Amino acid sequence: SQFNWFRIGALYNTISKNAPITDHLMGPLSIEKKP
Amino acid sequence: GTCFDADMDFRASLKVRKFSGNLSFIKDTKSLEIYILTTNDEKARNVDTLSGGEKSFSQMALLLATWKPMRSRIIALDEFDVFMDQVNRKIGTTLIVKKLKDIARTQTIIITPQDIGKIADIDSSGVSIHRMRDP
Amino acid sequence: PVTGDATAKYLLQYILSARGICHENALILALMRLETDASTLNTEWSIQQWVDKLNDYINAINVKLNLLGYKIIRINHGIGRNAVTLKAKQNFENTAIRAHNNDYAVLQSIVLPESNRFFVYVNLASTEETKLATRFNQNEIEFMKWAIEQFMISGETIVEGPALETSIIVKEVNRILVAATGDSNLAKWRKFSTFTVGSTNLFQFQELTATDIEDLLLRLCELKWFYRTQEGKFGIDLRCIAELEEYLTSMYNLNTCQNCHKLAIQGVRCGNESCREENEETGENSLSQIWHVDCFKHYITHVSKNCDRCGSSLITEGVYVI
Amino acid sequence: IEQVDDELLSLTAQQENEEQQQQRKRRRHQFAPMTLEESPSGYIKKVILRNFMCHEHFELELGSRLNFIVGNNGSGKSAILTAITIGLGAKASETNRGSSLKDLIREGCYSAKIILHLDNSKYGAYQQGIFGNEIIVERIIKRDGPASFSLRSENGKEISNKKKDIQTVVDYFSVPVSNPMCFLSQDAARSFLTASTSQDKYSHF
Amino acid sequence: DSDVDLTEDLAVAKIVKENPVARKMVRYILSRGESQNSIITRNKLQSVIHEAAREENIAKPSFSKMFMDINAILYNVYGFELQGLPSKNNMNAMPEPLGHRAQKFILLNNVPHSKNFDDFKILQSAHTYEELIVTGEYIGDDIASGTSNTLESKLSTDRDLVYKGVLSVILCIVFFSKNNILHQELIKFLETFGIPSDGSKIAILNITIEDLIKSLEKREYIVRLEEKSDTDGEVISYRIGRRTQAELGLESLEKLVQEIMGLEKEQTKSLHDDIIKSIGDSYSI
Amino acid sequence: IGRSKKVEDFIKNGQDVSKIEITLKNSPNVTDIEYIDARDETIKITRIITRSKRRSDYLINDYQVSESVVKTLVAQLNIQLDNLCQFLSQE
Amino acid sequence: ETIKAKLKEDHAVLEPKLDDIVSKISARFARLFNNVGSAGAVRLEKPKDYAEWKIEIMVKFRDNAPLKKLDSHTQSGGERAVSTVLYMIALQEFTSAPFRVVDEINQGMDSRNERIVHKAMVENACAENTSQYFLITPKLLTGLHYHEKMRIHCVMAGSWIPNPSEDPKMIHFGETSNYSFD
Repeated sequence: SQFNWFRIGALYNTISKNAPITDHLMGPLSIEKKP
Repeated sequence: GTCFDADMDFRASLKVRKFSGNLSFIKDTKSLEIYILTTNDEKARNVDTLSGGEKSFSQMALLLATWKPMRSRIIALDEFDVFMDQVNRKIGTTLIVKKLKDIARTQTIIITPQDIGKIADIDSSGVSIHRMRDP
Repeated sequence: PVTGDATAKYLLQYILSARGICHENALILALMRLETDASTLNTEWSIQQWVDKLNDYINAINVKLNLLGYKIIRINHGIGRNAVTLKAKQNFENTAIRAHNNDYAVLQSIVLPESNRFFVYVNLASTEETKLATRFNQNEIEFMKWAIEQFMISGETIVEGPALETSIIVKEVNRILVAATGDSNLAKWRKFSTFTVGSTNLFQFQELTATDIEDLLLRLCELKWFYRTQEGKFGIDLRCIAELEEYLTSMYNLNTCQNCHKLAIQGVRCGNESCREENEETGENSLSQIWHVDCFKHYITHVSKNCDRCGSSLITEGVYVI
Repeated sequence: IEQVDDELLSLTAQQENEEQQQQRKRRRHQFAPMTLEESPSGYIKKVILRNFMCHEHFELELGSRLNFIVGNNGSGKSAILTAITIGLGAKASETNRGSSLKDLIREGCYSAKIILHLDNSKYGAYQQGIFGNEIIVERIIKRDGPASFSLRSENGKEISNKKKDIQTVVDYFSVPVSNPMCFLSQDAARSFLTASTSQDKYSHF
Repeated sequence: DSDVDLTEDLAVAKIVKENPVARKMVRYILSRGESQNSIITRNKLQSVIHEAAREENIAKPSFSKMFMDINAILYNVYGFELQGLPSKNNMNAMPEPLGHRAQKFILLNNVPHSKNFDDFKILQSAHTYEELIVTGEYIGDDIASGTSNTLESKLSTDRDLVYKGVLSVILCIVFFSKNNILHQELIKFLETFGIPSDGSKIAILNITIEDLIKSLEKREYIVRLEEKSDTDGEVISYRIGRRTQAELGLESLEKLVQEIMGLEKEQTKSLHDDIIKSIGDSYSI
Repeated sequence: IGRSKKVEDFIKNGQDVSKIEITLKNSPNVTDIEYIDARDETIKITRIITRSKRRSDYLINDYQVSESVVKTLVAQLNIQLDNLCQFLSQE
Repeated sequence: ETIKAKLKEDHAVLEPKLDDIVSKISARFARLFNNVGSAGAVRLEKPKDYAEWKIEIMVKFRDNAPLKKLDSHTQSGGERAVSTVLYMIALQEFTSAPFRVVDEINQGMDSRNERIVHKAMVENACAENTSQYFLITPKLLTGLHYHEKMRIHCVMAGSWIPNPSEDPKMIHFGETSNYSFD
């Protein structure tokens, strides 16, 4: 725990890899019972 | 004996809404679980997996099914109109009337501010409404 | 899809990458850095039109999401004015360049000293047939439901003493009170609200052990769903109430603020003892008459300073909600 | 540990007293053949409340099976339930209606009277030869002096003035006045009907 | 060309209105390929399409048309696009992507990167990291501060960034080691960073190194080629999966490595050739 | 092998002799071998069952030997028949 | 004193070897039971008396079944068979036997435990220089997994198929590499 493990992680997944990132909220938590 | 009477009365109470359910008493979890099967589904879901009206009706039926095992000559109760909203409240009052007007061993005094005479289910005999003239 | 579409996509991706909720100043800075490479340099501009050029793009994304099945809600945080705007020396953009909050200003000098509303990416679908899980199983869902229930139950306090825990909210409340009028005698009432408070009760879960509870709670805190105060009490953040707008109103009987419809989580709530009627079970303003911090500031500085709930003196008001 | 032995001996003596009390009880039902549909005796025909809480001397003829008092809230709606619980005999703390029995008395009057008319004409009556077709239960609450009783009959002949006769009559009629669920107040009903956790339902049941 | 964008948006809205099942399929793809950041299989696509069609009682559209509609909706709303993947047996034994006849797909962004927005993101991450683990500490129940990253930061879950950094380090090790790296020497090289090799769980992630490598292999980040022998014993060789090949291109890898060693922009020449030499036989292109 | 003995089952009904041949790799670490050199890589073991003759006669690279030689070879290959770890049967 | 010194010396010589052996066999047990999704280790409990040392096997394949010694009556047949087969497999690389023989093993165990033990066998066969097992499948199982390394052999005969002796290419049963050159 001495080196920047976030700055490299910030360069990745943002500058390169063009990877979509989504929160994906806990929607199935509130599932309607459809009575 | 008490749990058997409560279970049977709860089963007979749920038939008013065309439901079919049961009570389960668990000592491992020290909890009472209500299972209700309504018209739409084919599996008895947990009572918490329902709507507000169904849960309120189940709670009222549980109240009656808890009064049942203890044979009481006289039973008295205060208002319940604030715990049930619109149509469910009418159905709950109907359940109270239907389940309590039949039994002769138990005399019930229900004190409510809501006018029962507005409910169409007043023509049934054995129900006494004493509306206070003085407000 | 040359310039405007790329900027809209970048703004939406930045909103999503921040786990839905993101600060509005960060969005403004991102829009500035996207527009400075879009059409010339845009050096001669004003923030009064920058906010509109952000809002119109936000609405353009929002209508597309709505026709797709999503929405971005500009829900205002419970804490407002400069208390939430300060953050850590405003926006971040020393032997080395590692801690420079006031440096790297956009263009010559651009700064937003006021910011209260947060943009949150939410899903309007209720049943959600398509999605059944994200990264968790049913045990974690049950633990989350139990934590939500405990947070809802803890809202009501019996008496409370003059502990006067002063970390964030009560300082802003006192500032608003002294701005309205200078009393400094009995503004700090001995009534407290614990709407978002739990330390040991969450640890009493049966299915999951203490280590699993700690790991799940830490993961949720890192995901910005449950936040901790300075004392160390867990509670629901703005993200949870922004997403579950219907879960906290249908299953649980809650009231809205002075606005048309909004979820109140913190602010001022006294209610004295005669609540509106008696409600299902809990009382003390459990049916209506709740305010935010910014809403309280707006109401107290305008006409009808006294509470409209059948009359309430300011002496008994000032209840702190944590 | 001698305290454990003392506790054991005390519990044993309590069990001995309880078994003697059980041995003392006899049969109280004679099985009059007679004739089902008709209600048994013991129900309250009428309650009259003279200078009790808010309203003045008031008559109310309760029905045999189901009663729906539509006294509006804030007009002594809960007065009837409090009066019935007090007259039939119950602990003040269990009722939780009023700070003290003194406050139940109407302001400006030193005494209040609660009179109940239990029915004995129908079957299951408790000493129908002595009490007749009705049993009258009147309780007097006075600011000065102890609360008075009489278990008078229709003719006004005060059969008793004690309280043990109250308990004997009530137990024969099987009226659980000691159980705070048979006579549900507003707060108790709210607590029961709003139960959510299965543990809360189990506890209340 | 504002009118062109407006009419394209109107056409996309008409398409999504005409095919309700397309919206649900897009939502399901955005859920699966992003929540678990895994590779979507072709076989499950037909099953979910058939199930959605039966639920909506709508005749099943052509798979190519559904794929085109999904790609158009993603590009018009989220800016994403689905690219096909080749088969792993081709490498063991300019190509236009399959798109419609590929057995696997993954969500990929298709917008050129800027020069300051990424700098802003990395600077914010560095600013938050200076106080995240200051004096060898951690946030959460360990300390009394929960909202350490202000109201909201770019750190996401405080572990996804570490996961991506470790993934980038592993990819750099595999890419530059002549496209052939052994497990033991890879562990030894990773030990230089500070990751324990005694089985103890790594910090922040709280996941053992072996489990992390297994997860990376499962997510198609690396390929466990097994050229096991006898004289020496079992041999674990790490390769580059097709997902990594699709995510990281030549220009993308050059841009990523430009800031790795901090070389000046004037000396950008003579580096792409070295990157190509280091990559060797890794890309099917 | 922990099972019932039925020699006649192996022999084809009508045929006098039933023959099994098994070939294994050979290494210079096993002694008492016939016709096969240490550097050789082939060990051929043949078992024949016949009704008329009742004896234990095996073949090593097609050379008749007593069962003792093949048994000690099996012992020197670190493989065991009686031990239940190397061989697993229903019993 | 001399007796206790000799006992301590003997115990000191004996302890590390069996300790490392037990650790290795427990690690092999865990790596073979990982596919089952269960945790188990072959522990050697060592009381003060040396003869009272016993072997404990940790079982997790069934959540209902508590951690206990292997036994047929309490546990299901298929899970027990899978556990003992994996225990046999663990003690193979250490042994110098060229191969191991298992009979009446692929016969169905619930079609689920048998599936997972076939998966374990596939994983073991993935490693090179492994022992050859002569597998027996009295009962056919639907959807059997066939690894590329292993090859299936069939001995069944068909009415339309000519006699094996008269047909030159029918002498080989369940073999495909024979037809191809080299």
